[PDB]
Amino acid sequence: VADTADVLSDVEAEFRAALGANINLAASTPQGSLVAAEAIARSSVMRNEARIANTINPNVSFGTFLDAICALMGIERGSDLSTFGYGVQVTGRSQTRISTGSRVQTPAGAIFTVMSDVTIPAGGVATIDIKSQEYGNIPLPVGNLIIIDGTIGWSGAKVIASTRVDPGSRQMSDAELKNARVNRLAIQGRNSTMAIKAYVSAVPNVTSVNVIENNTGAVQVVNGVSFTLPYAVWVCVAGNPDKQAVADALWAAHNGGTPWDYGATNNGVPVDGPNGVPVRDPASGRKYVVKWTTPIMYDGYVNVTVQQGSSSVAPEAIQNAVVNYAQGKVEGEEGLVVGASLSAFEVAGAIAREIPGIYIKLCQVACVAAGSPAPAPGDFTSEYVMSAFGQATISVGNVRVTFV
Amino acid sequence: NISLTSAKAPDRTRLIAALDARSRRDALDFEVMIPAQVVQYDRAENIATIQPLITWVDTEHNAVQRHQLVDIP
Amino acid sequence: STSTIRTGTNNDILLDDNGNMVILRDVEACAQDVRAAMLMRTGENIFDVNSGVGYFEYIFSPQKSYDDARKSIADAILSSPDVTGIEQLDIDITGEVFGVDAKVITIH
Amino acid sequence: MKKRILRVTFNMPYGPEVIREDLDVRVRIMKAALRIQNRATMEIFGLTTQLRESLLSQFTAWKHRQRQVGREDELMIKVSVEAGYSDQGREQVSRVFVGEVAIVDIISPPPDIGIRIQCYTRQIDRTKTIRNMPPANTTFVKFVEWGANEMGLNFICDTSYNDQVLKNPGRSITVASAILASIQDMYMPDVAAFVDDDILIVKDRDKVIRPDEVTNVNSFVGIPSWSEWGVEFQCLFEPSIRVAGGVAVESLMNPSVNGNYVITALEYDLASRDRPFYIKVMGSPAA
Amino acid sequence: KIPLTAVPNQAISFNAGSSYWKIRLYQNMDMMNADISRDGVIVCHGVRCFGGIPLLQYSHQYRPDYGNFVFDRDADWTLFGDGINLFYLDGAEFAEYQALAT
Repeated sequence: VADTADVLSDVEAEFRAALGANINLAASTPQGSLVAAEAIARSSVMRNEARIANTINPNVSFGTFLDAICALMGIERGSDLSTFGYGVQVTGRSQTRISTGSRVQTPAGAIFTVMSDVTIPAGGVATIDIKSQEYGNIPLPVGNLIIIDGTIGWSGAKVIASTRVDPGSRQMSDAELKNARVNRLAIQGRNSTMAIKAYVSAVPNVTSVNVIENNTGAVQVVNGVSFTLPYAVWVCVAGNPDKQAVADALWAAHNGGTPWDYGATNNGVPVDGPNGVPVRDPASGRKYVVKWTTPIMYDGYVNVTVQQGSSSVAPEAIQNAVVNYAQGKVEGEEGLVVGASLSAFEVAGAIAREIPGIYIKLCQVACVAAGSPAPAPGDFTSEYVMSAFGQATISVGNVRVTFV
Repeated sequence: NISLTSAKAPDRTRLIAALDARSRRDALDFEVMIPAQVVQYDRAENIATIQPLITWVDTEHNAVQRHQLVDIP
Repeated sequence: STSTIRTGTNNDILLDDNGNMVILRDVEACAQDVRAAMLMRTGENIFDVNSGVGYFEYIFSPQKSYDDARKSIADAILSSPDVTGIEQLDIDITGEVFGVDAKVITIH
Repeated sequence: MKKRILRVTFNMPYGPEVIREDLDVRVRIMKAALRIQNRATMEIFGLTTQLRESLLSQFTAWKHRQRQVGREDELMIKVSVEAGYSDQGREQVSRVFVGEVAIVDIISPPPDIGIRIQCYTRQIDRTKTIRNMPPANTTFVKFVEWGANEMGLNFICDTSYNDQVLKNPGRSITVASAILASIQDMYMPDVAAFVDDDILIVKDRDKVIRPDEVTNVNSFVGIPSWSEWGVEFQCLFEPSIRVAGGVAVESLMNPSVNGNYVITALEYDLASRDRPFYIKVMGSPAA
Repeated sequence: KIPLTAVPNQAISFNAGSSYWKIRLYQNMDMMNADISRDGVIVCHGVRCFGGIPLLQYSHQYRPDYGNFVFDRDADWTLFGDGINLFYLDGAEFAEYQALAT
């Protein structure tokens, strides 16, 4: 009941008319041809559009898939802005700052001012910022530019004291099909490992999460060497403006033990040495034991050797081809998460899913720690088997293309 | 007896009275020349913020300050 | 300026020896149309209520005057695409039958 | 046989006073896409001594209690007009005008004493001043937004000129009324700025504000004809017709003028005991 | 509230919560169905009407900060305006009511 047959449809009416009225015509020229043909051109629409409303399959669906999500996940996503605060500007004497004073950062800032201000005798005043778009963007540590100015306000100043609230980014159905298999939570006191992973993955601004669990004592097959019955969670969060709700969500879904890096391992950066210290529990219990760590950030590098292909493919499109697979916006490939084993086969094969017609003679990839110089010309292999302590990332400049 | 507007009772009697009222209103909004003062100035571009020094009268004979003009050469 | 598919004395599609469903041109299309219209009954036409002849309320029911039958039949003869005006309606009611005769005028 | 409904509402300090359709009320309304505010002339007959004393004495046009705790209602009262039809007890009333009384008169002598009233939309602003400094260097849309906040009206702006920087846009505006003249002046005539009911609308000349609410019109009391700007016709009271909205026109005598048009100006002639109950429409080609 | 009338198929346009709304109500066999439009662009199509359950079910559309609509009982066009009301709720009230629903 998944596919429809339409090759035998015309026969149905061509013989319905024959055994109905009389045995004559059913030809193409006469009037009856018209009726017989239209009763089929409309029967096909019937047969197609009766099925298409069936599937409901989690895949294949669209738009109505929001309800297949809402059967379990109470939310998919939202649309908020990267509002700022604690700003400051370099200015002169008795200047009347106005609203909508647009400040543009070098990575497409386009940032207004939220409320009006007047310059003081000191020469420095505080102004607020709101992003002109509704996606997740970050401000640079220093002031960059000012657009709307009175030739007396010299420059906008970014400091360390300021805050950055990270927003969400709309939705993608092809991304809903991906995070659906992960965000499914459960209905007792909320104490299973899959429940923990699904509850943590639903917190805003959390790209990926890893959870592992012992059951046996001494060491476990997954990475980790220390406590006898630990629970290791390796959240990959851009930020936690609710710095305790990133921990309160972990706590509310958690029963067992909380170690730092399995407890005693090395070379993983935890949130701190002493406890994460959640604020409080509503059950009159002052129990604060929550421990989680962030991945050891890495870098990425991709190189390819492509023939000319069949069409005039610009060498700039292939760079955007791989960044989507890294960011996991394609339908089917999850993306770069913890333990994402960066491979040339998984990447250079997927670039053909957007720009076919080209012949890929060769491609080899490798990576090194972030903020370090590029590897040797011979330092490129096909695969990169990846540990569970960290994840890799890909930027636009790291990709080099030769049309050899 | 503040009258809410600069309107006169004999107006609306004839067409010429209304014509004179609209003529006065159109003349008043026409701006040419008044004294002013400097609020801010930078010697390097010949642009100065300027605050005119003559106010606006109201039906209660009050004083309403004008608005500062920026980047005036 | 009209057309229709020919039917027999019973209202079915009538097919020639070649079996061709024929598009009748004017005049006899008008005769077939008016014959079908006068036999349509009221309360049978969906999407158009109050269209038809009220046989069960005006003719078959006991009635005083019998001008209502004439008006209803004249209206049903009208509303055809081509009829211009009605020349004569007689309404005999001689014997047990209810004799009705009519002559219509068309553009052609 | 449907009956017509014509209600005029007055907001006295103690509460509302409604003149129903049972009396003799005549009203003419004129609306357009311009800075000049809308107008309504009202003819009211049969007012008794009590109602005359209650209403005509509040149209003072002088100022009382100079201290002026608050504003708006402590200067002039507000009048709202809604007209429609009633059939089988089922109503289809719709509001058509909001304004404040400006000019008073007396038309007919006894035995039947009738008065005439002049109302204007957003006339409260001709007394209220500006207390929020306009932005110095800014785009068009932010100037419009500041004006909307200052007057106190919900606004919609949709123009191709939304990303143009203006220098000192409104540094010479005395009261709140000249904001609209400022907004209209810059990009005349392509950009039309007008205040309808209680909404500020700034848009291009030939854009329909609501693309999915096109009213199909196929029954005209006044035969449609070309009017060297578009089309112009007349109909009975249709609540769907608004300013800046679109119309789809299908004619019988004049089928060469069928098409989609954007509404520019309107006129209303509504009476409770006379023949006129009409709406006149002028249109421009849709873009 | 939202003024209504006893007609099998109807539509209403109004300005609610600092935005323009257009609700189209029609009867589909047994249940009643609605189509919601905001500011000229569609939101949801053919959503069923039940008492209490809001018309905007999906998470993103109903609000970042806008409101929602709720019926007091099961929809029936022969009882509209006569013991049957439709209520629009602002962001804060609807958030509180949604939390209270659990």
